[PDB]
Amino acid sequence: GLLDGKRILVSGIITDSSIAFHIARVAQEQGAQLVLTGFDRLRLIQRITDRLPAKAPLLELDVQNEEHLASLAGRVTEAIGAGNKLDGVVHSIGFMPQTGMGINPFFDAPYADVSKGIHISAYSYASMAKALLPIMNPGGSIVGMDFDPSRAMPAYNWMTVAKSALESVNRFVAREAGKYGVRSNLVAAGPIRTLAMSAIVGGALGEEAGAQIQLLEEGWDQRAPIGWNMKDATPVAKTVCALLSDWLPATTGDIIYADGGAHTQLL
Amino acid sequence: GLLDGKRILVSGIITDSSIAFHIARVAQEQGAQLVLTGFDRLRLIQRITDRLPAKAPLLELDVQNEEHLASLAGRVTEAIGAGNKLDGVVHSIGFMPQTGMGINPFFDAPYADVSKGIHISAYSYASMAKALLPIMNPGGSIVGMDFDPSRAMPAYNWMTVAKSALESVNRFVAREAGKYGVRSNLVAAGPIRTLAMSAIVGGALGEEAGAQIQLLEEGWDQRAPIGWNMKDATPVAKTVCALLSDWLPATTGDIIYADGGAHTQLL
Amino acid sequence: GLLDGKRILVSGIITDSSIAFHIARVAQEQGAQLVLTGFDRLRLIQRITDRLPAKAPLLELDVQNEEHLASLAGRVTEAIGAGNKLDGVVHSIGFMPQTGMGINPFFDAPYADVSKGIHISAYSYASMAKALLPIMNPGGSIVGMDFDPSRAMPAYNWMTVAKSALESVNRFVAREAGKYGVRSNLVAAGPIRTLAMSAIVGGALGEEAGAQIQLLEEGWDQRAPIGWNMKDATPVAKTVCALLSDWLPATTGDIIYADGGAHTQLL
Amino acid sequence: GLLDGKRILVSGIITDSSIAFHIARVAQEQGAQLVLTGFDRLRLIQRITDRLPAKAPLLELDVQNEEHLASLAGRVTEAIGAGNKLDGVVHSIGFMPQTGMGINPFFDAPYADVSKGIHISAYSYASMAKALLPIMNPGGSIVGMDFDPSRAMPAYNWMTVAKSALESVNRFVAREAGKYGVRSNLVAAGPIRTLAMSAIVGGALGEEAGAQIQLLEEGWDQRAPIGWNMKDATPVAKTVCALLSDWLPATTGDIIYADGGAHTQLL
Ligand SMILES: NC(=O)c1ccc[n+]([C@@H]2O[C@H](COP(=O)([O-])OP(=O)(O)OC[C@H]3O[C@@H](n4cnc5c(N)ncnc54)[C@H](O)[C@@H]3O)[C@@H](O)[C@H]2O)c1
Ligand SMILES: NC(=O)c1ccc[n+]([C@@H]2O[C@H](COP(=O)([O-])OP(=O)(O)OC[C@H]3O[C@@H](n4cnc5c(N)ncnc54)[C@H](O)[C@@H]3O)[C@@H](O)[C@H]2O)c1
Ligand SMILES: NC(=O)c1ccc[n+]([C@@H]2O[C@H](COP(=O)([O-])OP(=O)(O)OC[C@H]3O[C@@H](n4cnc5c(N)ncnc54)[C@H](O)[C@@H]3O)[C@@H](O)[C@H]2O)c1
Ligand SMILES: NC(=O)c1ccc[n+]([C@@H]2O[C@H](COP(=O)([O-])OP(=O)(O)OC[C@H]3O[C@@H](n4cnc5c(N)ncnc54)[C@H](O)[C@@H]3O)[C@@H](O)[C@H]2O)c1
Ligand SMILES: CCCCCCc1ccc(Oc2ccccc2C#N)c(O)c1
Ligand SMILES: CCCCCCc1ccc(Oc2ccccc2C#N)c(O)c1
Ligand SMILES: CCCCCCc1ccc(Oc2ccccc2C#N)c(O)c1
Ligand SMILES: CCCCCCc1ccc(Oc2ccccc2C#N)c(O)c1
Repeated sequence: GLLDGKRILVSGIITDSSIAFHIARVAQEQGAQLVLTGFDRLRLIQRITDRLPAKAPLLELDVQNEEHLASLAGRVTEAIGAGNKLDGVVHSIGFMPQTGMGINPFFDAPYADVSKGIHISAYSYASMAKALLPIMNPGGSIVGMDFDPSRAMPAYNWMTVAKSALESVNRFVAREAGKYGVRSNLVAAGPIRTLAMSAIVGGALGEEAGAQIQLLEEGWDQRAPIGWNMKDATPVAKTVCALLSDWLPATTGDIIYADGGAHTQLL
Repeated sequence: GLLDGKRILVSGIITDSSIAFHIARVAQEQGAQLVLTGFDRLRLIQRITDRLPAKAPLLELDVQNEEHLASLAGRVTEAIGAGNKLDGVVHSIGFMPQTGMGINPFFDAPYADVSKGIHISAYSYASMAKALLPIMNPGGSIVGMDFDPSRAMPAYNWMTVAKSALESVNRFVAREAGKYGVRSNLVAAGPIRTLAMSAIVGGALGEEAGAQIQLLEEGWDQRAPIGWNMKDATPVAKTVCALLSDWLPATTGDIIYADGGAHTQLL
Repeated sequence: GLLDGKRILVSGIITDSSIAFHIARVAQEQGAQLVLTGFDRLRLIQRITDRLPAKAPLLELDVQNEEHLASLAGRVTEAIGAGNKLDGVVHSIGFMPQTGMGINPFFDAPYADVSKGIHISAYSYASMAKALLPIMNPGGSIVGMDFDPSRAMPAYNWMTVAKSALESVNRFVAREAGKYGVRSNLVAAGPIRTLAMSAIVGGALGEEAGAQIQLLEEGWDQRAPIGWNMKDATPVAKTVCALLSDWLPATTGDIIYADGGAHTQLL
Repeated sequence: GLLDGKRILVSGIITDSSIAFHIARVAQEQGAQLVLTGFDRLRLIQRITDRLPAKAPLLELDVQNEEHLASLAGRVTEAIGAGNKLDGVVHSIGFMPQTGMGINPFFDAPYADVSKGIHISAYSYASMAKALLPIMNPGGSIVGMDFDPSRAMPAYNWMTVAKSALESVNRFVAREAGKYGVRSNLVAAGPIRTLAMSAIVGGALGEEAGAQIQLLEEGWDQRAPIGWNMKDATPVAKTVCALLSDWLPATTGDIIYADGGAHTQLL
């Protein structure tokens, strides 16, 4: 097993399409012992997490909630047992109010909405690192999920800004994590048919932004030298497990692109 | 005159060291007619703006204030006269609470503070574009001030994240501005001895972060193939005027580095 | 005049569509005194250079030719007069054998051909800097022409590799040039209908690479927030003159994108 | 074993410090069956390759030699047996004449020398891909070794240009490789004490370039959030094996930084 003997916390499962679900599945297949965290609808998440290869504790974590964050290391320790620490942490979380995305004009998003999006999508990467680094082993790994925001694009709007902020946060988390002998990296994935995406795609069913999204998806597979299948989160899940393993031990503050190589090609 | 006949709004003057003061000075020398905006201490700003080569209207603008933003185009029109529009807009504004910078630990900044910093330093670039694009001429230019956040560094901390967000915002502002035939770009300047910097440098007088800042300054001039003088904002002011002119007409969504070429050299 | 009183050498004129022709035209309109250099068909070039706003000396320069390079500073000095030096130098030169481009398979280009292309397109930027820096004034400017090679693309093939090398050469030329108080930068232009392009486009009239090139052109104007007109070299010529002026005095080793902002947008 | 059952060709072994030696060692520990290639001093290389965990065929390959390249797939097939194909290929090869590096002035390198360096260090990545892709399995992986050339630096000089070219070549190799279901990536390593480096460091023992190299090494470990040990090629070897494995299946045309995260930090 790639992750045999490792204890890994995975946030972000909401459906069986969640990138986090597939990260969790592949990690368990590779021998990892998981602790899962979920937001809002815990009973629902439990039903999904029951479909994984193996049992795992499920803890509540709303990254907006300072009490949840303050108690997290303690609750995790209770789950994995005193004297044990985490080897990995996966941040697979994001949010942006509907005003900040889709067909909504970029200029019409109130800062209150943008700020909430940045809180959950970017700042919380630092929040989770702050909470969990004190219970991580040397050689450990923190991984977050990114969508390449180096260029602007239709529809993604303020989430692009939140991802740009996340990339910057990741470089600073790496400075802190290094003191614990821990790496911090992001995986920039290509588009995957998840609940999050269905909210975006669904919000523009018939408008120009919806058409633009479909064009972006077609262009992605065309540009990717090895192609890109939006229906398959496995290549992304494997990439996250690679960073969680001991096989990328000199990479930190960085971004690994699991996108079919699309970002390396203009056309 | 490089900017002969152009009407240009300049935000961000607070002292005679302000990058905005030097942008304003050089622009007037090149024939521009200015409208200035100021925050908080208007009487003080007036005293400084009296030391410019020419007279210019001074309007109050707190970019946190939705009423100030909603009335800005109207107030500007009153200043420059009905039937007239702006050819340029300079955003030279930034803020980050003390908890988000200096020697303060990266993990100890409350999101309330980070959010305020991002509001003023990044979101407000979009706010100003939204307010002013309806009164800009085709061929016009919006310019904001940046500090290269591509890599993490000591002390700059959450302001780095705010600049990463600003770069992303600028790429989206360019999409909107293009509909008006208007360009949007940032100037990434090297370090300049201003009031803002004095707040940072001063906040660490004797701590490791203070030493790190001095090291960064020495490294900057060393790396710059043409050198770098932190005591001189003129090269930066000229670069902004270049983007405000008609001489970079095919550049938008972009970043021009006025940093002595330091970002192009490793050592 | 933007370049009033400046003495500027411009290489690369071959037809009235040459980017160099338009750089030369705009520079003269802005008061520059030019020295032109030409390759191979000097009588032909003379006929074109006669259509510029003002007269200018024309010197032969084959950048492959070590004797031409060794005598260049001397020949230029003879042209502009003893005691006078250059304020600017424009490298607007490129070449790649047909085996290295178009529909030709990437793997089928012999190194002898690739090497010749890199010699003329990249190494010669250093050659010209070496020859001319000893006769340049402090505050001077060297500018070369680039086509963004950060990502691979159809048809451009080995020329992309040559441009990647040129970008690297430019960063090293900046180190040397800085000793003379001289800047070195590239302008990355979007596609322009020139003789060079006609050789590429023409070499694939009816093949997949030809179709791919047309798609790239359509995508360019779509992505550019201010649009892109391939029939108009003026915005590019103005950008080069901006770098030749005193208005970008803190930029060196760098690349300015005159591409309608296309490189800042994914779609 | 990470690479259990995979057949992998590894070029570039010359001493027990060679990055390729450590790639080969770690790959064998992970169950790979290797084919090694060597240049010039085959008896010497044999003596070193005898110190690996397991036996492996050693074939002669001078990447300058068109006959060696034309016969390589045939010779490899003879080594691994008819009906068998390669799963991996490692390019760990570089060369630059002494005129192109060290204390030698950048402008004094003859193109004949630069061209030879680019041939071996960059073009040959395409040469090896061309020769070996016809005998690679789908899901296969080609990996080359890089040193981040995004910025100029002392001493590395024309090798920096060769690496910039290599990065561009890699993006085009990925386009070709994708047709075979094969990935192509580079690993950008931090500095490692090898024979190659000893040639550079040794060539400046007492000159400014030698001092600059020592400063670069100290700065590297300082900037790396997890530190950097130039005496240890293992983290780099593991990173290459990660790309050779099935665990980064959606990454191609790309660069993975095994540098302690140094390239993500300014200071
Ligand atoms: N689906 C894609 O195409 C794609 C591509 C690149 C990157 N990503 C990123 O991958 C990650 C997961 O996205 P996904 O596509 O699997 O979507 P998803 O809908 O399956 O999962 C997103 C998760 O965010 C969690 N979340 C939202 N608010 C939270 C809060 N206040 N506290 C704690 N958790 C909260 C949700 O509960 C949910 O489980 C995100 O960072 C996303 O931006 C997705
Ligand atoms: N000084 C440097 O080294 C340096 C380097 C690169 C970029 N910058 C950027 O240049 C710009 C100007 O900085 P400066 O160095 O001239 O500092 P400065 O102190 O001289 O000016 C900063 C301005 O921000 C304005 N501001 C703060 N909050 C505001 C609000 N709520 N509404 C409207 N205005 C507000 C201030 O009133 C002030 O005039 C900033 O974006 C800064 O980050 C500075
Ligand atoms: N046309 C575009 O779309 C475009 C876009 C971006 C960058 N560029 C670059 O702009 C520059 C000029 O290209 P252009 O489009 O105006 O093409 P052009 O055909 O009008 O000019 C190219 C020049 O290269 C010169 N040249 C070729 N070999 C030479 C040698 N051995 N010695 C001296 N000069 C030599 C030619 O004589 C010619 O004048 C090149 O570097 C090119 O790659 C062109
Ligand atoms: N050592 C470092 O610090 C470092 C850092 C980043 C990247 N790299 C890269 O790693 C790779 C290997 O370098 P290394 O440090 O292990 O040095 P090395 O001296 O141990 O190996 C370099 C190899 O190049 C081979 N080579 C040279 N000319 C050849 C030719 N004509 N045909 C076939 N092979 C030839 C040599 O025989 C040798 O085995 C290179 O691409 C190098 O640039 C090294
Ligand atoms: C123009 C867009 C086309 C391709 C989109 C790929 C993509 C899909 C879903 C993503 O997830 C979120 C998106 C927005 C808000 C919250 C989340 C979360 N969690 C993501 O980040 C990127
Ligand atoms: C590690 C740092 C060393 C060099 C710093 C250069 C620099 C100085 C001042 C700057 O201005 C601000 C900084 C923080 C918060 C608000 C503003 C404002 N306005 C800036 O953005 C960058
Ligand atoms: C896929 C391509 C589509 C757009 C191309 C834009 C473009 C056109 C012409 C160019 O000039 C050359 C090209 C090749 C060889 C020599 C020269 C020269 N001189 C260039 O560099 C870039
Ligand atoms: C300023 C430099 C300090 C750090 C250097 C790291 C480094 C060391 C050795 C390298 O290998 C070569 C270098 C030159 C020519 C051939 C090869 C080969 N093979 C390399 O690419 C990079």
